[PDB]
Amino acid sequence: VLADNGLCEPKTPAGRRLLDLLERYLPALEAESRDNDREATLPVHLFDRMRKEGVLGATVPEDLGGLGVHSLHDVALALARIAGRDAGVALALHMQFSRGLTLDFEWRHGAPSTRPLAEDLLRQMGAGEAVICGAVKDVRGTTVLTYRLNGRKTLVSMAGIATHYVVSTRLEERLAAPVVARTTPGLTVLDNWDGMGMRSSGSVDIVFDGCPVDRDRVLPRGEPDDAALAGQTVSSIAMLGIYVGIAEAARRIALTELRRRGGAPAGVRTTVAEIDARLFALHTAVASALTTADRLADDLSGDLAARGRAMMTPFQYAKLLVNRHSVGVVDDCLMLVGGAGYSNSHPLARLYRDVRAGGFMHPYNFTDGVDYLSEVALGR
Amino acid sequence: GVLADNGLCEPKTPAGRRLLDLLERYLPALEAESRDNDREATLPVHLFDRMRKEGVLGATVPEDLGGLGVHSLHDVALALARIAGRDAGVALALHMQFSRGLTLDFEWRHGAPSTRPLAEDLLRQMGAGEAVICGAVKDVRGTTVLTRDGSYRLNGRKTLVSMAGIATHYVVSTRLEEAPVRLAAPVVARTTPGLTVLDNWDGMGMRSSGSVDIVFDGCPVDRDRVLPRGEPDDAALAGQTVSSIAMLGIYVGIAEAARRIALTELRRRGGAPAGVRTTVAEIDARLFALHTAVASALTTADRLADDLSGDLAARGRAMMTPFQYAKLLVNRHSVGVVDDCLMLVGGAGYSNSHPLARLYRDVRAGGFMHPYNFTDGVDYLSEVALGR
Amino acid sequence: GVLADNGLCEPKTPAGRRLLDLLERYLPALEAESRDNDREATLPVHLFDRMRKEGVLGATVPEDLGGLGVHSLHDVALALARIAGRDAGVALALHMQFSRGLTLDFEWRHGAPSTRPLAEDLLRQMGAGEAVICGAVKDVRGTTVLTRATDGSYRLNGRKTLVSMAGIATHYVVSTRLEEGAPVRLAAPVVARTTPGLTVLDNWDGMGMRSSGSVDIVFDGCPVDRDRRGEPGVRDDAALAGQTVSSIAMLGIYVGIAEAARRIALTELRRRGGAPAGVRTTVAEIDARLFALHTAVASALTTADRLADDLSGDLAARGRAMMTPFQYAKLLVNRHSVGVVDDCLMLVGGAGYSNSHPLARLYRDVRAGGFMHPYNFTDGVDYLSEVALGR
Amino acid sequence: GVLADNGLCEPKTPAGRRLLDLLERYLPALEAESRDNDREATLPVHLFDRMRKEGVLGATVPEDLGGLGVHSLHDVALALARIAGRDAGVALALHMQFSRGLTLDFEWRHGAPSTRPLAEDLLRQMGAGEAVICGAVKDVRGTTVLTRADGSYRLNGRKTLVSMAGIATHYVVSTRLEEAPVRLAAPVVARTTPGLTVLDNWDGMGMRSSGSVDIVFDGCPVDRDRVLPRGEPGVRDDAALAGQTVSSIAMLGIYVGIAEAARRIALTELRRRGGAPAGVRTTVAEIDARLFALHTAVASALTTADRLADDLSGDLAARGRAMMTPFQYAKLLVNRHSVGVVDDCLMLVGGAGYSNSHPLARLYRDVRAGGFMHPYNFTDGVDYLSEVALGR
Ligand SMILES: Cc1cn([C@H]2C[C@H](O)[C@@H](COP(=O)(O)OP(=O)(O)O)O2)c(=O)[nH]c1=O
Ligand SMILES: Cc1cn([C@H]2C[C@H](O)[C@@H](COP(=O)(O)OP(=O)(O)O)O2)c(=O)[nH]c1=O
Ligand SMILES: Cc1cn([C@H]2C[C@H](O)[C@@H](COP(=O)(O)OP(=O)(O)O)O2)c(=O)[nH]c1=O
Ligand SMILES: Cc1cn([C@H]2C[C@H](O)[C@@H](COP(=O)(O)OP(=O)(O)O)O2)c(=O)[nH]c1=O
Repeated sequence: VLADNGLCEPKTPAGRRLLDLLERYLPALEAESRDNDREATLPVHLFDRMRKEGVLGATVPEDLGGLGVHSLHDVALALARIAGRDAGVALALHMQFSRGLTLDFEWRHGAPSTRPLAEDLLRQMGAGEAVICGAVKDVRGTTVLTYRLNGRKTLVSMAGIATHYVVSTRLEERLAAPVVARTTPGLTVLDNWDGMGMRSSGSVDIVFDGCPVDRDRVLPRGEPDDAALAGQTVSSIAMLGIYVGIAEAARRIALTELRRRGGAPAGVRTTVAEIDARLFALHTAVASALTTADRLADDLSGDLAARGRAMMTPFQYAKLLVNRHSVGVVDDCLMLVGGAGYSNSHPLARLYRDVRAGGFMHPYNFTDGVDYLSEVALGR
Repeated sequence: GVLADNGLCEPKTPAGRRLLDLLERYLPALEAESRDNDREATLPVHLFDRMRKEGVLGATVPEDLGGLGVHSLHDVALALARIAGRDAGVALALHMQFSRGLTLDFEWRHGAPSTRPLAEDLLRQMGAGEAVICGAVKDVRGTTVLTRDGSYRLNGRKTLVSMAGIATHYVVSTRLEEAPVRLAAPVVARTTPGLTVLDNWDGMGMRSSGSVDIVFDGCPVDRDRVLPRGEPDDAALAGQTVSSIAMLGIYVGIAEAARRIALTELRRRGGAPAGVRTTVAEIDARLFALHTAVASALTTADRLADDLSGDLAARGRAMMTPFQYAKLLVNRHSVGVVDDCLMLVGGAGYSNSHPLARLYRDVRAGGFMHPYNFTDGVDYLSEVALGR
Repeated sequence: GVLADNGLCEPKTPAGRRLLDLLERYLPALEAESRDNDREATLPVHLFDRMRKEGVLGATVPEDLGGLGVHSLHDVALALARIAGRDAGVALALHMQFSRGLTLDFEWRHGAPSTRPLAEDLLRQMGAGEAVICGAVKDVRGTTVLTRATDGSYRLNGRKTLVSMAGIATHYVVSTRLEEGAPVRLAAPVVARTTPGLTVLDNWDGMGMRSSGSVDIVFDGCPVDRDRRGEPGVRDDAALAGQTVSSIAMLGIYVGIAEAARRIALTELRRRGGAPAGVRTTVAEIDARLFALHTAVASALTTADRLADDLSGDLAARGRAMMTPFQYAKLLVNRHSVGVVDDCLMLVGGAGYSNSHPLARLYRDVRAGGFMHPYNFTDGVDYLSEVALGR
Repeated sequence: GVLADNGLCEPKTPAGRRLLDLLERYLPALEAESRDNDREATLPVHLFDRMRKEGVLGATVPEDLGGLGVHSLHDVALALARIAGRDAGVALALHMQFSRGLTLDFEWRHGAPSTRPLAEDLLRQMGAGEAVICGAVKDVRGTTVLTRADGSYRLNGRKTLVSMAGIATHYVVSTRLEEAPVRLAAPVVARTTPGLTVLDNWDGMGMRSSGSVDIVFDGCPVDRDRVLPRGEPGVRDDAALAGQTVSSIAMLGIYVGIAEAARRIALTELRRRGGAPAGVRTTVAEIDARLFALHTAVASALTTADRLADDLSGDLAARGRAMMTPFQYAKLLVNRHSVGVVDDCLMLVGGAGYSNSHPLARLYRDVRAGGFMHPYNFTDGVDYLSEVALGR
């Protein structure tokens, strides 16, 4: 299902390298796809190959040793290709990819003081040396920096083989994101990921129990604000490519199956057109919103608040559309293929479980999406 | 939960109610073993033994032949909903007993004269707890043939046979070969030589339903043990309804369960964001539609179930048509209710072990079941509307 | 049409069957006039006279007080469905008569001591074919208020809107606030056509239901004698009951409309021969939704009939018990009756887009259900969510 | 409106911008005349006269030939969106001119050698404001034939839903040609040809201002110098999908605009109305989401059409499909969601909008016309799209 202002071909030469680089892992990812789901395990042997070949440095700037992909359009594109084979992997890789871009931004436009830190991190990631995961969602109480760090985060995809965590916290005497090494004392990685889908993503819990952190590794974060919407967009929007990829994958499998099969009954034609029509909408909506985030990513010239809303609002329309239609496309695909797809090991079963992850992801889920977008529309 | 007048809320027959009362003592256990039974994808045998022994598996055996005399598809569907609200897999398995009682009963009272004694025998054994009978219907890897110097040979494979593990007999649909080709349903004992039951069940959901494969490799069958079945007719549609319609109960019960789980969760949080009110209304509206459309189709099937009196082809269409409309609605709205419940609860529901996960997964099974899936349903229903 | 076992298919009561048999002779005429009544947006008086004189408008008056004795919301809805298949705007007007029958009959048997004779009189006149009674419910241009003049007489001031069938009425039950002295209370005064200060406007221009004559009435200092209830902003759930009784049978109208759209499109499709892949899927989805509508509305009507004359339990719960099914049904009907009609029009194609085409009329008529109170979508969501959540 | 980056918000070409500015001056009158034109079902002749005399009916005529050189379907859709926000039937009528500019341009540059001088003539006449050309396409009461004698030409039949036919000076008539084997053709017939009758029978539920009347051709004399060639009947030719796109795709802007109008009216009303009940926030979010979809989806399909409009370099059957396919996904999405959005707006405003003279009533009636327009309605759309997908 081809689209023009679509998520179909890369916009930048850099991004184009990444897709070419990524081409060699597809047959592999596909090949292990089942076991990783069955066991809910991140494919480490594979992540090393890719780290060592400089995939994990994709969004790291040219100068600091990365491939210099600086386009969310292109990141999303790459995640879609992966997601079509293993979406939990895509979900894991996103953490790095986005981390590449969030860091680049701080390096150039952030607090005067924290540019060197960003630079180290970015340069490290470029060397194929750091694997970084933001750890955001607090569980059983909130997570506390006092420097000694105490707390527990949840669903940190890829923490299994991460070398450092960027950790959202409340600093106590306001807000901050200490960068904490894997090898730090009093840090634990839990083996508790039991997702219905996204299982190869290893979204495990992390415990901080009186962990050391030097001020040389603290990035500050405002106070416990519309301009922040921009960062929130930058860090999540390419995840939308994942679900588009899942949808395309379902479609391929079903079209293949239907083609070797018949024959085209009346139910089959209608549903196929329904599927391709949504797929088309998914591509154009997602690409539009990505175009917006990319255009504004590096433009701090205007009013920074309206700049924030300008990035989030489309992101949120797209997410609303994706969370509704990517699930529906997958469902209709499973329907067209039939019972064989119900078997848990079958690729559609995996895609059906995988695709349902998107709707809880923040910002925003359905409830909070409604709040935001109606407020945009109503003023009240 | 959501209330309807001609809904699936209350039993219509006193026999129906006795069953609901009997099933009540098992709900707590089904609920407790729900999770492990899901993880391991294992039928809960002990519980089946308890139910068998205590008389439940003979629920739809007429009171004269030693069963509980539930002759209502409506009340069976209702029973199935309740069970399905704690474990949809076991409901799917118990359906096999319940529908069998009813189809056998039809054969006992309305089938070919030679077939009746055999239907009587099977019914008595079910009522006595000595017969757990499954229908082996779906061919895999070739089709299944019975061949006839008088004596019978059975050769084939069947897939997705719920409860096949603890069954004592199977009723296997086949081609019969020598006349030209006729269809037939022999009753084949679990211990019949050449028969292998296969532990290959790994469904996304319905995992406790034990829907495994059976292989028949030169199995011997008696001439006095064959149930006769036409040839490869709209009058047959009636039978196709009796043996499946009650399953619509399973999904309504699933959606009822999801709705219970979510409301409890929202009542706990005492928010009421503007998305939450809209969804909850829309969920409840759909439940109301499911409840009424499914009961209506059930009521029609019960009314014609014992009425052989006009045109039999017409009678067939008249039972299958409402059945198919309700299935279509259930298959769309069941999943939709469950999805919206899951959305309302949020992330905790995506944990595979969580009850919503298990319902999200279980509820998707209905759309594949025949008669009919979406595509054949459309054909059937458009045919009934266009005459073409 | 489409065949549901507990659908809106056959009547549940003998008086119900009398009504259906009576309505037959008008079906040809309603159909014939349909296109003109629509184009002109004019209630067909000649026809209402026929029907008045032959006993129709007394359908829901009890047998004793000279009526047909129809007591079943099921059977009224059925009847409205039949009418609505030919002219929905007419069905809509008639509902005004039918519901009033039921509401008065309730008041007759169960209102306070003082009210029962007024009910009796009002029913008897309906029975004789002499009273034609309308509810004037919705305010426009401010609210409608009833006050005591300092001379002990009563004053009624305000404006009502969308009053179906008002133009040929002899009586209006007018919803007002009673303002005195005391706190504000609610009153439903009964006011004669000729009460001076009352004007029936000619201002009905709906995109559909054009034949329903839903005009405005001005109440310009209108006299009401000390003779002819509740309190505003006050949760009174037991009252939800009469609100159900007075509106639910309207759902039959939109079912009738969808059945018609279906019949029309199927006729065309058979006429057309070949059945393409989009047609089949659409036909199936149409019939399925039809199936849903028939069973959901029948279900809610059944609940209302079961409880209409049952006042034995907790009356607030009785109220909720009647409204909740009504409102599921209403939500489903307002989505799917519109849907089905659209699809019927899609199947038939360009010819149905011409304004005079019967499908254009049904496309327009069916859009009216969604606005009707109780409840439009937004209050529907508020009500049913409050029911589900407990707050 | 609701904002998308590659949405239908901004023009892409300088001619598109000049077209858009030129249109802002008619927007007030359109709006003022909106209710009358609808009630009476009358095409605003006068307003068309100003627009013709004033350069606008030749917007898509190239500059070299006297017009404004608007080459972009994206920009044409944009213009139609703007107009449709005030009066969709007027937008619908104008599209006859706009699309004719583009299609004639192609024939001028790429039709058969014998076609091009005829094309050039018609474009110059449009640019000069002397010609107003309608496509009379859809048959009613039999099919429409042009028979070739001595070599003279007679045209017999009926056309319908010829929007803007009443102020036309020429028609380009879809016909079967008989003699030589059975060809397809498009004779160019002048207003004042004998035997030609423009009826006044337009009674649409919506698009009431569009003047979509029937025409009757009764033994009409068409000269040999003036017959555009069109290929052959029944013969599947996917290259033809290119043209079929070019002459219809910009219509999609109308329903975007209509939906965007309903949204303006509803929000205004809700914002005036104060509080937000829990149903309102949700409907508002879904309205907005759907409009976001429609903008990006329609804009994508227009872009595709623009990229292929002049590039005839590969397989032309492939080119056609590459054009018709996104078109049809978009039409599918628009025919669904513009209708839904307008429904939901009308739900949000309440009973007032149910009054036939209310603007939302006009939009509700108007927006439903999209679903019937060919290519394709839903069923033909399903056939085409499933065929592209299954290869069968
Ligand atoms: C504002 C902005 C932030 N970001 C990133 C930088 C950080 O990694 C992250 C957090 O937002 P940031 O603006 O740095 O937080 P604060 O406002 O509290 O200082 O978002 C972008 O990538 N692009 C942007 O335009
Ligand atoms: C016709 C009919 C069949 N059946 C059952 C009996 C069989 O188990 C099954 C298939 O039988 P079928 O060959 O359709 O008809 P018959 O039972 O008369 O040979 O359906 C009913 O329960 N009710 C009915 O009305
Ligand atoms: C309570 C109730 C009222 N009604 C009718 C009678 C009246 O016309 C109307 C109002 O009833 P009532 O309970 O008297 O309330 P109020 O006079 O304050 O509006 O509803 C029923 O038909 N059935 C019922 O059970
Ligand atoms: C092939 C093609 C045709 N057209 C136009 C020119 C003519 O007005 C019209 C007829 O050309 P043709 O391709 O013969 O048929 P169709 O009407 O099916 O497209 O289509 C284009 O504008 N662009 C194109 O790429």
